[PDB]
Amino acid sequence: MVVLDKKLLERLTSRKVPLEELEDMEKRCFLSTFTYQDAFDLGTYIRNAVKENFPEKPVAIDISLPNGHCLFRTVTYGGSALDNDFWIQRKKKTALRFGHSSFYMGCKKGDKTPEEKFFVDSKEYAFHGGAVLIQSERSDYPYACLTISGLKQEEDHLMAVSSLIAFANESLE
Amino acid sequence: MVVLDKKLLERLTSRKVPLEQLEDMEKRCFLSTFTYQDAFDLGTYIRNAVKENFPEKPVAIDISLPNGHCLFRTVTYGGSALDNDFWIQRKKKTALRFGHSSFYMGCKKGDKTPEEKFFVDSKEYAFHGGAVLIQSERSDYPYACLTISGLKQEEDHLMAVSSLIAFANESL
Amino acid sequence: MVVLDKKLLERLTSRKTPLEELEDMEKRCFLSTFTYQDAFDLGTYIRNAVKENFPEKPVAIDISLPNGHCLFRTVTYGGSALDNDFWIQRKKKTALRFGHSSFYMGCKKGDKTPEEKFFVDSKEYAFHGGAVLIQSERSDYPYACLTISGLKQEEDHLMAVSSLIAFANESL
Amino acid sequence: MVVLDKKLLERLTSRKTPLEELEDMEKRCFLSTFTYQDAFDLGTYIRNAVKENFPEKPVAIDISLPNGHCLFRTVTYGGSALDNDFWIQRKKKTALRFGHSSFYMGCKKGDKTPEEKFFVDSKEYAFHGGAVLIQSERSDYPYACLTISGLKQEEDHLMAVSSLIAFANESL
Amino acid sequence: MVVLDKKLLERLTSRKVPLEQLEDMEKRCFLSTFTYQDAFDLGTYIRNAVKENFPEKPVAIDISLPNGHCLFRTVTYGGSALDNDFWIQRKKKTALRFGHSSFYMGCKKGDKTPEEKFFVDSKEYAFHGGAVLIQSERSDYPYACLTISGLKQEEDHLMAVSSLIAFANESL
Amino acid sequence: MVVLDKKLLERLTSRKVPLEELEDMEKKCFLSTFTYQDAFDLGTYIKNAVKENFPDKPVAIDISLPNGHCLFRTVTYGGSALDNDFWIQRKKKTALRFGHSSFYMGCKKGDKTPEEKFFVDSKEYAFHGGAVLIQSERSTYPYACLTISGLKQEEDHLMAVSSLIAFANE
Amino acid sequence: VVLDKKLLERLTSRKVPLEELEDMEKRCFLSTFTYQDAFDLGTYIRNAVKENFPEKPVAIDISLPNGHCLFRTVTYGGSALDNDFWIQRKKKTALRFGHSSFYMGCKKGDKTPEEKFFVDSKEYAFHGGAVLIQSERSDYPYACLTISGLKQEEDHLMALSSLIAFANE
Amino acid sequence: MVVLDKKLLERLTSRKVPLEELEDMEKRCFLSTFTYQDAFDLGTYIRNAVKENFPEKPVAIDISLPNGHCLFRTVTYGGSALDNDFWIQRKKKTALRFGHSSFYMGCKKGDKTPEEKFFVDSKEYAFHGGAVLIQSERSDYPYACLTISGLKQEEDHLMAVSSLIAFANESLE
Amino acid sequence: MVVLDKKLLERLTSRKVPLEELEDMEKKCFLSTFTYQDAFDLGTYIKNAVKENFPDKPVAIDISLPNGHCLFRTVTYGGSALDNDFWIQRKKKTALRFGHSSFYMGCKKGDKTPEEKFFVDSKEYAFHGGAVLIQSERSTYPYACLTISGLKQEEDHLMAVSSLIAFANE
Amino acid sequence: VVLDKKLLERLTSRKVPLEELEDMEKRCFLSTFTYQDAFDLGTYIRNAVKENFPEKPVAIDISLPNGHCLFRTVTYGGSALDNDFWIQRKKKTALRFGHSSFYMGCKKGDKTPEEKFFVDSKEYAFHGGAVLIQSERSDYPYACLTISGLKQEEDHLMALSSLIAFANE
Repeated sequence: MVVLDKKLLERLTSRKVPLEELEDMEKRCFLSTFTYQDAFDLGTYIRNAVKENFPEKPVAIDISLPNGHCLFRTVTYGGSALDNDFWIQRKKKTALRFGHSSFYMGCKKGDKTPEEKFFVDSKEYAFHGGAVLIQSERSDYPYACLTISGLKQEEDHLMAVSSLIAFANESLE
Repeated sequence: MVVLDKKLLERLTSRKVPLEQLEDMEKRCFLSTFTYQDAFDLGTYIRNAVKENFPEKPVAIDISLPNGHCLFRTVTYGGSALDNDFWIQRKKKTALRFGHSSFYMGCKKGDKTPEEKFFVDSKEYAFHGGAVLIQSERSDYPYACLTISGLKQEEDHLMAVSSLIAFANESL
Repeated sequence: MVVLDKKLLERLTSRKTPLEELEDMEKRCFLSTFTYQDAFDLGTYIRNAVKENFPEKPVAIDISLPNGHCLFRTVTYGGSALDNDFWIQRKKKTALRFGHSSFYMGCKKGDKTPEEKFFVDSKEYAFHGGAVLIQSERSDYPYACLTISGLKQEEDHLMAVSSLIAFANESL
Repeated sequence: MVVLDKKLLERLTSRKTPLEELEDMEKRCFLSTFTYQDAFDLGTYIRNAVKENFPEKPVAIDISLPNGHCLFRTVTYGGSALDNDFWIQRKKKTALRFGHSSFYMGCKKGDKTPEEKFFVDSKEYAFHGGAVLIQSERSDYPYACLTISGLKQEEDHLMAVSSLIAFANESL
Repeated sequence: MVVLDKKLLERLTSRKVPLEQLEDMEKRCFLSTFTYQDAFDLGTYIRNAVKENFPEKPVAIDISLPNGHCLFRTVTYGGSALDNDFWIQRKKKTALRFGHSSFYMGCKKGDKTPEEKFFVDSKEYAFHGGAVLIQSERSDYPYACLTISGLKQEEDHLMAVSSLIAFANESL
Repeated sequence: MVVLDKKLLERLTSRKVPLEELEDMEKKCFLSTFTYQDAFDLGTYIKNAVKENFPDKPVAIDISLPNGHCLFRTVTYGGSALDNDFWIQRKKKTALRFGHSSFYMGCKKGDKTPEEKFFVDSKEYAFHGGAVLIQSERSTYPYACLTISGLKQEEDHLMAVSSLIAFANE
Repeated sequence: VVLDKKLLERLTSRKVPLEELEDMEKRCFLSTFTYQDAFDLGTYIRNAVKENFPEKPVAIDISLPNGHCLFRTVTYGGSALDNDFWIQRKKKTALRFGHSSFYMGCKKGDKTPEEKFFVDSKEYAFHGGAVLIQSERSDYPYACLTISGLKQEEDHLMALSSLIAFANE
Repeated sequence: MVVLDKKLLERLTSRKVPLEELEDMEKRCFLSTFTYQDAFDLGTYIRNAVKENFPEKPVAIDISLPNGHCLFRTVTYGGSALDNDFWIQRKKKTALRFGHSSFYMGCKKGDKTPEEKFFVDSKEYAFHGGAVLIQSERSDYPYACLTISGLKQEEDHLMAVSSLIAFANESLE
Repeated sequence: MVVLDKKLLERLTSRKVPLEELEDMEKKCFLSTFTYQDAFDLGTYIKNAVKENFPDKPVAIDISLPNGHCLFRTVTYGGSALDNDFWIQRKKKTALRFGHSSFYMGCKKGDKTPEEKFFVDSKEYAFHGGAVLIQSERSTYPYACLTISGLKQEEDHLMAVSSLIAFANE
Repeated sequence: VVLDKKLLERLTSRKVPLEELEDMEKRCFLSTFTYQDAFDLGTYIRNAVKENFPEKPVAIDISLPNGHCLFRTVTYGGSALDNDFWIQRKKKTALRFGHSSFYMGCKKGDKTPEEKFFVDSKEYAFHGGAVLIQSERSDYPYACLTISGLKQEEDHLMALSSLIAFANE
């Protein structure tokens, strides 16, 4: 069970969550162990949560390692399409490269475009919301990347972070 | 529940099995529906299957549309890796292009290089087995392609065909 | 022997038709039974249609699978050129990557460049009407794509959509 | 409603037909008046022909200009795949670059690799029968190309050649 | 003997001339034959023409098939250069693709970038004039393309159309 | 602090590749924590280590992360060249791409890499030794990759294996 | 090693003219440059950056003009692959153009690297932090030194200082 | 009027014209002036000669500068095809790159292939006969390259050289 | 031996680009013979020349042939960089591709090269000065190309023009 | 400068072992390397090659490890663009691998540059004639010197000698 804070959303949708706050949310998403089964569980957990909060809306979910090995992929409602896979690669590439969520990086972009800010092709990179690194307690560097696509940007980002914290907080057992 | 005919596996392993036989199995793997949910059901079904039959073998499972859109992906156990992804892409590519299992296609060709017989890169197309198209009842053209990787090629292929036909065989 | 609602064609040209209504029309373009023969019937059928409603106009008509395999291609009158082939590629490539027709996607774009909104090379992808997905009843995913080029963008779209829906009543 | 000389088809398969005789046959494949409508008539005509002489065989049939613009494409039966599209490309690309059919050029090659004799990427160019230039009376240079794929190489060639010559008598 | 209507040139220069006018001239440039010799005759004819009308202007003249095969090339005077070749390739490319003079195509589009209106590179396609297709009497599709370079674009185009029609106008 | 086992080096240097053993050696190389400081402490540790054992021979040490981010790079004497960069890159990519070390994978083949066995281009992927994955007690996937270049491939590998297991314990 | 806050602001304000920059830059050189020199140089810059910038992830690189990499390290957590891209893009500028990244950024002024200098922005950075290590007895650089993660002017000044400060041995 | 020495041919066709002899033929092909008109004249001269010696055989003739600017191109009998243009570029590239005729270089190849002898792609290069540099009295470096394609290799090479010497020897006026 | 004409340099350095004059200056640069020795004598001649006039400034001189074969290359002081290679390459390609010098062509444009005026990529082709075609009394096409880099573009061009006409006469 | 015909045959016969090669090679170095040094070196090698090889077109190149070209010339008529390709392909080997082209050719033995060393033959030559100019006071080369057109072993030996012979000034 995952609930999206609605005032945190819309305070995202309307901008003006400070970067240092965003980074604080992100750094809260970390896991103790990361196991092939962990990836499956978390992936399905997110899939269920998205189906719950957003019925009838198609969403693609991805968990991949920093080298690209894909562990989990699903599609939630089936209005999805190949373009989802492009967003997934594109957001994921940003998150893995810069070490922050792809929402955060869009925020640090503001206006001014990926090309002239970070000197990267925007066909390759995607500064919209859905990518969030899966952090590791004890590793200083991410286990993997979690990526959501097909909701409004702020939702993709908040679903990832929320699910990632909710999940991590059920290993309170 | 999916059990592999041990007879058929050893046959396949020895390349004992004629193309018209191959195609006949493959022509049997078909669904009347294929929704986004069918995808997820089918993928976890196989995931269970591979893990019951081959515990402690890391195996990669894909379901994609012919256009490349990935509906489902999973890893069956620890010790999977990149190059499971390459193999999945390379098998799938061969299967969707040629209209038969990547395994059938390896049966065809045998001992000639891919570059020689089909005029293809082989860094690009894989001719080992494990990629089985998902056929549609109402259409001459496949719904999707199911691709397994990480077992022996005859097993990646068998697991594919068996569980695909097993899954198809559950309906009311 | 099909008819284009002059009012509708106009309701498109001024972009007065909301997305959910475009999807309405589109979702209704689907067939039971897609085969090689349905492809050819549909193509001949649209060929004739366009020729009867647009007699001196050089139109290109294509039917292709989501993996790009081409079932049907023709030109209607004598003024077609290689550029049509590019338009068909570009239009079809959009319809398949995105859930919807190239016209629907043209609309979702507005005055922003494809590069800017959807982040694609516009040399690679078209946003102009005339590519329409052929839906499967009970599959969630399209059988194939239908693409028309050389009429006015709103006419390309509507001839495609009208033809599928009309062809769909070929039920005997 | 056309007929393949069983003896001739055999005289091809064993390569007993000298080049100048292949050119003989070929030089005789030509039309007065090439239009959009002749393209479609020729394509439908060959479609029917192949279907009547090869009923369960999945054949792809193409007509394209020398600049690549495609006038006609179809598949005959239900087993065609993207690989056919590649064969058509590759066969057609040879016929156009070189003065002659892809079969004629296959013959001129023998056991040498295309890379070795003609110095081309065989992934790019086919030497297998089934691409035949549509000649112009009084032009020195072909109207367009005709390509057939999916029969046996010698059958692909001969159906194309037989069809052009036979179609050519459509004179009224 | 080829004289340019000085009226028509100044018109063209001022973009005074409607597309249907343009196409009408262009539709008139056609041969009943086009042999290898026709090519050489036509090319030297133009070569003479450009050099009588524009002495001491270096001008490049091409005749190629739509497939890229060069039948004829010459340089009319000293001070020609590479980039005459680029211009020739770029004009020819536009013309063969779009089915009209490279000049017509520049009339169409005017003030929009090529990338904007036709979705093309423009390092690749040129929209200045001077490339005129050579039409065939018996065919909807062009024999070849004639391309001139090194004058004012309206002249490269005019010289092209005039001498093409003049040449066509000599027969017994 | 870390010492080679010349006997095992012998077994490596010819035939004893049983791969259960090579795997068992590799699964044995892991850290409980991985930090920026950890990567510098280890890279330094291995520098000193090869400078003791192989005093006069130029050798390159690198630790990077599965996504290619390079945390540490050094070299132990003059006469190292750009070709070391290519070796590191090349054998790292192998180790990162397959589940295993380079040299485990080299052992797993007596054939052409460029499309006999694994269908990858040899120019891109190196099947000699020197790349070893740093593992994670808590994860079934690796922290980073350690790669050494410029000794014999067996020695490149063993130093990597030995120094990792060493650094781990003490 | 500590950065002169006046200089650093002068850099930031872009009131330090090219000849001065050149002068500071021309001043960074060595008598010996060896495999060990490089280590000595690299480490020494590392704790320096740790000292002056305790919270900040920073990647430090010493490479030869042919690309062969002698030293690489990161000073703290929070480093990413984009650091590597900056090291490449800044260093490429210095080795190609004969001055520091910072220098060329000044010389660039408001214009785009494509329009001035005619190069790809994606491939060539002008932010400073790359500073050519120089040789006495030679007209041409030993190697390049590159620092990234400190924003712009302190990337450059930390580099230049610790080169001079190392050069007095 | 150009006559192909038949014993020189066939002593070409069968190999065993020494390289140093070939080079001697080649160095005989040079011009005093090279003018746009010269290119046209020589190009047509060759075209006529080929039509004479080889009626009914299609041959493509090319004269280009070392930077690639094409001055003359024709096609003799019209059985020609695009593949001619490929041979023309390919042979021409060899001649211009190595400074000898493309026949000579095929001879210096012998067996053993362009790839492992000269480290060049043979799709790009073409060590068959028809390319011959147009030399300059006083320039030490070629005016241009002359290229013939579509006869037997030795013929392409001998037609070029013969025509190039015949032509140069009519400026004996 | 060769001296600049600071007055013409003035006319160049701003407005006097009439192009008939620039062409007339260029047609004037030719040699009656061109040899391997000629190319070395000239390259040396120009080295000395700029070392006199512009004593302390780094400058690169190159003569190559229309097909890109490089006969002579030098540089006149320290502080020349790889970027000089790119300039030489870039402005040579322009001069070799169009009928004219770079700077004649630069004058012929107040617009974007990369596809406003000439449709070529600026990264590939340089429209500043310093490239001048060496001509041939006997041919309507050029022997080779002379290109100088590292002064102001006007000076790069004039040195090239002046030294060529000089070398020609004496 | 004149080539020892015994040595040259030893090179040709491939009886000179790597450590020896290294030794000759390690022996070629300089105290100063400047823009003028490079000219002095380059010209000096040119007449040398003219002397020992009066009929033979030969291209001589001095380049920095980043590719920046200080000296280029040809010694006679009969040069071609393929000389330039050899200069590139040989020099690329030397700068990448830390030894001479000739050296690496020996170390290559009968195997293909693809199968040993894992590189493109089209991009990397092993024929010798490229010889790294070395620095005293440094572990890493000043620049590369490359000679082409003399076949194989005399390309290499002319290079090595005239480096040593120049190094005694």
